[PDB]
Amino acid sequence: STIEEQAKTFLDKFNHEAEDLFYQSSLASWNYNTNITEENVQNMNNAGDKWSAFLKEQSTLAQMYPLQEIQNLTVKLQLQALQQNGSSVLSEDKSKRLNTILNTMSTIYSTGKVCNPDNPQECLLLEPGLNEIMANSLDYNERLWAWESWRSEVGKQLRPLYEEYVVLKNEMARANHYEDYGDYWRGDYEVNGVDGYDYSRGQLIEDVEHTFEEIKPLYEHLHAYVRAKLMNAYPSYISPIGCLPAHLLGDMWGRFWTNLYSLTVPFGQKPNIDVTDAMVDQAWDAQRIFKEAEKFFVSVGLPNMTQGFWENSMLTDPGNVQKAVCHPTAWDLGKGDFRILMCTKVTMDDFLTAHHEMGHIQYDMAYAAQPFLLRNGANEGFHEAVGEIMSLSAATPKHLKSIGLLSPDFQEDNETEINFLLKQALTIVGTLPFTYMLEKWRWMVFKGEIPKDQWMKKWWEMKREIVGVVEPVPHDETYCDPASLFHVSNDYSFIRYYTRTLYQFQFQEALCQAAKHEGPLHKCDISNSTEAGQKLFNMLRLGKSEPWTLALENVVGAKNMNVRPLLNYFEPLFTWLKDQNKNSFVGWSTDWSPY
Amino acid sequence: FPNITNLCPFDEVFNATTFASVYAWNRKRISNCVADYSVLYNFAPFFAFKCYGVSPTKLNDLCFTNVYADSFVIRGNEVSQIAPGQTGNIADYNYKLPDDFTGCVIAWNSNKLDSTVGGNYNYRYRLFRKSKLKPFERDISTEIYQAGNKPCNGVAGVNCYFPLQSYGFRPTYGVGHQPYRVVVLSFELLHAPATVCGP
Ligand SMILES: *[C@@H]1O[C@H](CO)[C@@H](O[C@@H]2O[C@H](CO)[C@@H](O[C@@H]3O[C@H](CO[C@H]4O[C@H](CO[C@H]5O[C@H](CO)[C@@H](O)[C@H](O)[C@@H]5O)[C@@H](O)[C@H](O[C@H]5O[C@H](CO)[C@@H](O)[C@H](O)[C@@H]5O)[C@@H]4O)[C@@H](O)[C@H](O[C@H]4O[C@H](CO)[C@@H](O)[C@H](O)[C@@H]4O)[C@@H]3O)[C@H](O)[C@H]2NC(C)=O)[C@H](O)[C@H]1NC(C)=O
Ligand SMILES: *[C@@H]1O[C@H](CO)[C@@H](O[C@@H]2O[C@H](CO)[C@@H](O[C@@H]3O[C@H](CO)[C@@H](O)[C@H](O)[C@@H]3O)[C@H](O)[C@H]2NC(C)=O)[C@H](O)[C@H]1NC(C)=O
Ligand SMILES: *[C@@H]1O[C@H](CO)[C@@H](O[C@@H]2O[C@H](CO)[C@@H](O[C@@H]3O[C@H](CO)[C@@H](O)[C@H](O)[C@@H]3O)[C@H](O)[C@H]2NC(C)=O)[C@H](O)[C@H]1NC(C)=O
Ligand SMILES: *[C@@H]1O[C@H](CO)[C@@H](O[C@@H]2O[C@H](CO)[C@@H](O[C@@H]3O[C@H](CO)[C@@H](O)[C@H](O)[C@@H]3O)[C@H](O)[C@H]2NC(C)=O)[C@H](O)[C@H]1NC(C)=O
Ligand SMILES: *[C@@H]1O[C@H](CO)[C@@H](O[C@@H]2O[C@H](CO)[C@@H](O)[C@H](O)[C@H]2NC(C)=O)[C@H](O)[C@H]1NC(C)=O
Ligand SMILES: *[C@@H]1O[C@H](CO)[C@@H](O)[C@H](O)[C@H]1NC(C)=O
Ligand SMILES: [Zn+2]
Repeated sequence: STIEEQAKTFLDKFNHEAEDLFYQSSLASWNYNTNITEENVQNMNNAGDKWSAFLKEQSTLAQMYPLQEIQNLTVKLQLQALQQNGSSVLSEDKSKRLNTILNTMSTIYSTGKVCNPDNPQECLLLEPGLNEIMANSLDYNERLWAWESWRSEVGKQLRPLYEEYVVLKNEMARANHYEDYGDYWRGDYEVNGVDGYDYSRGQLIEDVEHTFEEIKPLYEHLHAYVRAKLMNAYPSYISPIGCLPAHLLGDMWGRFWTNLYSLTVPFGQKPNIDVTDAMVDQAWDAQRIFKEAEKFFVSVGLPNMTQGFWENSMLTDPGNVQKAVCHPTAWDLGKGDFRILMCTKVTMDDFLTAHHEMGHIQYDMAYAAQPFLLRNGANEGFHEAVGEIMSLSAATPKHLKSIGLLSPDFQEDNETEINFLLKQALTIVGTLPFTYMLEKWRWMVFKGEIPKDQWMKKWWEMKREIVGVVEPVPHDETYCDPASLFHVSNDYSFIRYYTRTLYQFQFQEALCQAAKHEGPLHKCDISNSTEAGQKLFNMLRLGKSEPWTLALENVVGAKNMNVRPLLNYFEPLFTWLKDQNKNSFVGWSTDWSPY
Repeated sequence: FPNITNLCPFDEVFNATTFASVYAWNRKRISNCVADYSVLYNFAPFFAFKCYGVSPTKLNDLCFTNVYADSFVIRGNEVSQIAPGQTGNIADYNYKLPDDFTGCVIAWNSNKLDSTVGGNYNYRYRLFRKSKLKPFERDISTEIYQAGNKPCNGVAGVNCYFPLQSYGFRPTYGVGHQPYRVVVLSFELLHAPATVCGP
């Protein structure tokens, strides 16, 4: 027996045990997220302990086979991935404490409630109640109340937990030989051992910081434009030179400016609206939303959703019978079990998010053909971008006209295209400075750069500086405002949403060449192009078997992320925004704040 | 003893409340009875009824010296291997059909029957064997497969694996991983009086 044949037989026996334990751990985690109870916590803990003790022994056994004599590469890849920096050996006592911190922060975010000061019985959760106020209200006082109440009652609850969260997440990362937990998350993009296609953890910080500096001009102009239209909506609350108040931004944290569209449409009255109203008028259902998203993926040659997907997903708020984590997520449990968890409302926001989450699932199904150890996205940015290149096509008025949400005779003049490009900018461009700053603060907090006594002095120093957004109420260090976001309190890396935003326009550009689209990128709709889906699928099927640099270079022609296609997409709006800010100021100073 | 004909016990095989593991597959010899293959229908939706070398529509007019019904449970995406000229974990190590197989393969989804929330580990299959199975051969040996070059001495360990693998069927699995009950009818014509006939 050669060492290779023994490694193959080891990987075979490994895959059959690993898939069964991963499924139990996955299903236990699903039960907790759809239904938050103390019993479902300890089931998740026990299934997670069994799963890590399995990797503890397997990653040790895999050392018995030297890579330098495995001629079959795909065997080499599974072996490398099994011994690679995933030990997560913590002491039993410190492993149990980090879980309690994680589970508590997870429970507080989804079950945290602000209650009436005069009536403790009537309360608002974040998901059904406060999100509706932060997405649809127009009262300055009401938005301010919801913004502060959530950060004062739930935010302060998460502050001590998050401090011990970083001291344990950093201790885990160092035992796996990373500089900090931030370097650990960055290792997702790491590639080495492949000449010319390598990529370091440090190279992401340079590439994010330099690509973002090329983004600064486009965002600064949209910022000034939104500022003026917001000056009309609110009488004396905003000056032409200061930052934008954080509680007027379209959602709880200002992560997207999409709900600001109703106040900022360039040509709002005369061009027909491009938004939710017709869904409600046509009595659309949460099922119709996903059936339409499923219809889109099928139209490019991708499969339908499984029968189990419809039986096992939670696609609406379950109600008060169980406490669920309502934030939209996509789940690959293995064994052909695919589910989406989402508390879907009937909005154009939810319509496009359905395409996003189904993009995850389609990626999961495509690379299900890989060996177990290679079933993942090329990187986190790839995974969070697949649904977005479909959202780009589904959001275009050409597609909305063909699926019945716009008039059967739609006038696509010069003006309606600027409406489209602005709303596209409110979402895609608006989330870029929000994303970069939040993750940079985490990296700077994970690294020894931001001390305990000034965790919020720097978070808002970076909001005003980088994002152009200011705190309406002064927050001392009892507050933990970043942890009031789902991804921060639920232990999710956030730079995934920055790299994917460059990746999508790169992919969309290549896919619109595959579909032979003729004009600028923003008129492109790949709906019925089975050839375009073929190019996409040939990469999705790869998983982590190739480095993301090569998978990216074999579809777009660039071994790295790039800002060119994103800026070509928004060029008509870029030169249009210039014309609108003629007697306005583009930029801001940090020296202004309400209180 | 009187001259009276039995009705072929196809219900004993197709309607068993528990099927065998594919590594230890059951075989029932059908003989000296009147077979009515017309009752073999209404299985789980989109079942497979795959015959080779004999027409199932003419089956109620044929006679054979013997009929053999082999039964077992397998994974969904393994069903295609129960046919002549096939390779894979099942056709190589668990159940093999020959090239000249004359018979039928009925396989239907048994997720409601054989899956369990806690996982059904009772159904197993052979994952390692020293060589391929000859057609219609059965191996039930629990001997430790020696992958490495050190002897195992009957103890599972490094490079020494227990040769059987449990499926662990759960109802929430996808169809490719769901259990399928399988019955393999083999129609045998020898130089002998044919004792299994249709109506
Ligand atoms: C690196 O190593 C790997 C593994 O060591 C190697 O991949 C193997 O390549 C050999 C080629 O000789 C494959 O063997 C052939 O398989 C043919 C049928 O393929 C199908 O069935 C395979 C096994 O059946 C499994 O399928 C069911 C579900 O379908 C599953 O539940 C069970 O696991 C069951 O055992 C299956 O692995 C295979 O899928 C692989 O191959 C496809 C094809 O490209 C690929 O797309 C997949 O992603 C996947 O990698 C497929 O589903 C079979 O027809 C053929 O038979 C010939 O040989 C036999 C024996 O000599 C003869 O008897 C017969 O007459 C034919 O001549 C042959 O057996 C093997 O399946 C691969 N295994 C794996 C895990 O991929 C790579 O090639 C190596 N890389 C390099 C560069 O060398
Ligand atoms: C939401 O999650 C809770 C978990 O706290 C679910 O309740 C528990 O579900 C388990 C799993 O079926 C059940 O436990 C059962 O307990 C009984 C009595 O002790 C016994 O027959 C078994 O020991 C069995 O495991 C039971 O339904 C329940 N256990 C409790 C409440 O102690 C609940 O079902 C979930 N809700 C939904 C809608 O899924
Ligand atoms: C992708 O391809 C599908 C199928 O070819 C396209 O759907 C088709 O859309 C046209 C135009 O709406 C339908 O034709 C006519 O539509 C009117 C609606 O006013 C109605 O009277 C009839 O339905 C009539 O046929 C056509 O029926 C419809 N086909 C199907 C199968 O639904 C779709 O528009 C294409 N999408 C893109 C973006 O190209
Ligand atoms: C395994 O058990 C099932 C359940 O008893 C057997 O299915 C039954 O077989 C009989 C005999 O052909 C059939 O009954 C039919 O009922 C319909 C009305 O539903 C009637 O119009 C027909 O004339 C006939 O009497 C039917 O397939 C089924 N009856 C049920 C499920 O109620 C099956 O035959 C057994 N398998 C074997 C191999 O014996
Ligand atoms: C994807 O699923 C849809 C339905 O979910 C399929 O459309 C159905 O196809 C069946 C059989 O082909 C027929 O009853 C009708 O044509 C459709 N029914 C309904 C209710 O829409 C569609 O064919 C599937 N496509 C793929 C590629 O799997
Ligand atoms: C409308 O068209 C005119 C000329 O046809 C052009 O000057 C103007 O920029 C267009 N407006 C928009 C919003 O595209
Ligand atoms: Zn996502």
